[PDB]
Amino acid sequence: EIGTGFPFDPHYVEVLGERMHYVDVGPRDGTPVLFLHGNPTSSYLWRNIIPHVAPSHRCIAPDLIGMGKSDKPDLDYFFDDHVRYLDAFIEALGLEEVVLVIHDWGSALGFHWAKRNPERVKGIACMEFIRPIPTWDEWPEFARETFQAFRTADVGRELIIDQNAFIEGALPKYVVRPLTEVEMDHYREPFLKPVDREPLWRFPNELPIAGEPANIVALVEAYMNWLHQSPVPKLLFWGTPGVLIPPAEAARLAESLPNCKTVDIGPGLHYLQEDNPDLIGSEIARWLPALH
Ligand SMILES: [Cl-]
Ligand SMILES: [Cl-]
Ligand SMILES: [Cl-]
Ligand SMILES: [Cl-]
Ligand SMILES: [Mg+2]
Ligand SMILES: [Mg+2]
Repeated sequence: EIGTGFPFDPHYVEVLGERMHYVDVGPRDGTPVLFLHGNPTSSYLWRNIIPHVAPSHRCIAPDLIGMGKSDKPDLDYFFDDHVRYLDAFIEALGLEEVVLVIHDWGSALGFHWAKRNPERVKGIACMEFIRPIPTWDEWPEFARETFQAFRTADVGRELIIDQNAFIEGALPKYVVRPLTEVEMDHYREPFLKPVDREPLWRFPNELPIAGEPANIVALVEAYMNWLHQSPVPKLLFWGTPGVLIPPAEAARLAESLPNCKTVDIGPGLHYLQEDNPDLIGSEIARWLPALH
């Protein structure tokens, strides 16, 4: 069975007046591997991947502001909020060079950080990452009505805030295998209080779909252009049918992105880490020393 435990000691750092939680395991020095979750997850998402990497490399996995075990400031939780807190987290830990391992909004954060700090990114492993979705036509049908409703005034907050639809609905609907109740309870814990679900609602409203919001579309286009022109080593995991990165997109990217390896994980929708963590972890571990 895929592991349900979270056997990592909590670490905390004060960031912009707020405490942020992170995992910090493996060697205490050397290039760290920075794992960035997205919506509506936490460092828990990486629990079965980190043990493959920690034998060789320091592993750092923060909980984004307002998520996981991190503090809950009264923010609007726009992408720019997350940018500010993650930038300040990285500086608070004194990180210099990093390897990024990124997913969903963690990928938007990671790629955006890399474009702005290109000399400090030694490699990027990514999966089910955020790219511009030019039309609803390209958003897979099985999840389209949901995300459209998430992005609709009043309806979206009833679903995500009042009814916890991101946790109880979208999350398990984006894993091919069934999540267990222990796993669901780990994902539920930060969000037992409805008001605390603001990040979960703002995130889908930030997705670059059909040209809006235009500032996020621009930001994401900018880092995708950066990624097409960067020689940084890249490792792209993909599943079938996928969500953000369908198989045909993964194959196009394998050709268009420089120095890119693609790994097929088999069945997968969005949270690929919950369907095939062993292959993702073992392949990252095999790939890291090649960043040499
Ligand atoms: Cl596992
Ligand atoms: Cl546990
Ligand atoms: Cl609203
Ligand atoms: Cl398959
Ligand atoms: Mg404070
Ligand atoms: Mg809207």
